[PDB]
Amino acid sequence: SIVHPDNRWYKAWTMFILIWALYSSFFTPLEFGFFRGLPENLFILDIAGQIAFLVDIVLTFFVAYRDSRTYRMIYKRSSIALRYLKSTFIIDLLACMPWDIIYKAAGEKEEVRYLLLIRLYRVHRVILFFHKMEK
Amino acid sequence: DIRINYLFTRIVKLIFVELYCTHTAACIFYYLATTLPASQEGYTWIGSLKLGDYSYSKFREIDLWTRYTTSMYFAVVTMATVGYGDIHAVNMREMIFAMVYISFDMILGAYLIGNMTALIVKGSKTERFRDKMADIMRYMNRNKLGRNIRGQITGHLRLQYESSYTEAAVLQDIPVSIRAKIAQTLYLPYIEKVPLFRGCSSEFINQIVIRLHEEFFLPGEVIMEQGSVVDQLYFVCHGVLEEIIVAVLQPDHSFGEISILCNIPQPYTVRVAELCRILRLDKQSFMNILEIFFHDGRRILNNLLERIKQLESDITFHISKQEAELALKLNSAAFYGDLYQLKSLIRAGGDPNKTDYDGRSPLHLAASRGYEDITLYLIQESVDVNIKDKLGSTPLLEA
Repeated sequence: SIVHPDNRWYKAWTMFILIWALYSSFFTPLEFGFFRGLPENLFILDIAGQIAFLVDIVLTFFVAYRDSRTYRMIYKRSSIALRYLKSTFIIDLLACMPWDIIYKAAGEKEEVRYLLLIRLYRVHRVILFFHKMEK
Repeated sequence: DIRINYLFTRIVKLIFVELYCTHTAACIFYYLATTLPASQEGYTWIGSLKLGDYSYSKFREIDLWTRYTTSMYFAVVTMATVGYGDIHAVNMREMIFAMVYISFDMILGAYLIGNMTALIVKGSKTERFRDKMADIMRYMNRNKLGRNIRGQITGHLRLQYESSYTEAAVLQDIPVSIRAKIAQTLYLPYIEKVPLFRGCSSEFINQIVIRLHEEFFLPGEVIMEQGSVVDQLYFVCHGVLEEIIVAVLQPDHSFGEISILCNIPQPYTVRVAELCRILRLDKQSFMNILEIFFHDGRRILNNLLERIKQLESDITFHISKQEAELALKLNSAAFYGDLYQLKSLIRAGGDPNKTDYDGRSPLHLAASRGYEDITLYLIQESVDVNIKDKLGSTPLLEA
């Protein structure tokens, strides 16, 4: 099915994931510099923090485009997927894969740990929130 | 260059100047350390310098690439007015240079802030949009407008927020003569494709492009209602409309022309289906243009046919009656002796020599009422004197 992005539940979902955006944009520099492998004391937290950003990747395939040229709506399936797969699907999926598990179980290399800085991209969600307050 | 903003370019110029003076001041500062003998290197800013473990003892063979960064690190910290104290001047000749570099940069630093403010003070799309909504919300609250209307007025303001509009109160500085040519370049291709204006003269069509206005409508809005009196004529140039579903409106079409010609109330409701751009024409402006182009007016009615017979008969009757009506107006003015009233309908009206349905030259009424002054003017037009009505009389017989 298709859900219009106004029915008081998708907006509550986006506001819920904005909390994770604040957490994951402030914790990413804290584990790249200080920690060097993310010890097991917070192993569950790392896995749990990427679940909220993984369901949204498969839950953003049910939205309304509005087509940006004829402001009525878009409800077809091919249009939604082609829109998302062209804009930010590659960077959202890439910033969701576990890099701490890959880094340690790869003959630990510091080069492969620089991919954590990709996860800093999701601070743009907080910037988009401030734009809505201006309007 | 007009492609890029000039205020933003001025900001980049000041940053380059400030970062270049920092580079120059770093090279000069190291020179003031080498102008002392090597035996007195303990009195220099770098010779006596000692970081965490490094000593900077020799100071003259220190792998230049790590001798320039230390000097540049001093200059950047001073330029930004941060201040650490790990690197500082010690002798007399380095204090004097520091005073003139710090004082010079203080003026330059406050100059960057001044140009940064001027960039912001110009405004933005969000700032201008926010001001408009403040007035509209205040205007609607005091008049207690309905909630349905408030959803339309606020909708159109967000429509022009993105996809920047023509930016009104700016194009008004353009003279009307120049703007007249601008309208032809833009609106002509859309008008020529309508079925109503097929075969019309170029002179007639040109008189319509000058007095057109462009408007946008969001999907779901209603322009005309069933049974309403049409006061505007709309040309569809973009988007799609649905007439209520009994018909679908495509671009390069016109709707509402039936009501404005036969004086019939609008029979169908037009509904916006997608974002559309519409050109509108007023009723008063349309009829004034149509009256002058009498020959073109007949073609419009004929093209519309391809109630229809009644409209066609009325159109042929409308053009037949207007020639007789103007004759009556001139005779009435001459009967009451209003010289100024009849003057307007002579230079841009009808022929005074013509007679009405019964046959009444203005000389007949003038001679019957003894108005000497009006008689002089009719002589200037060389109006025939021996014109006879359907009675055998002459204008001289009334005097």
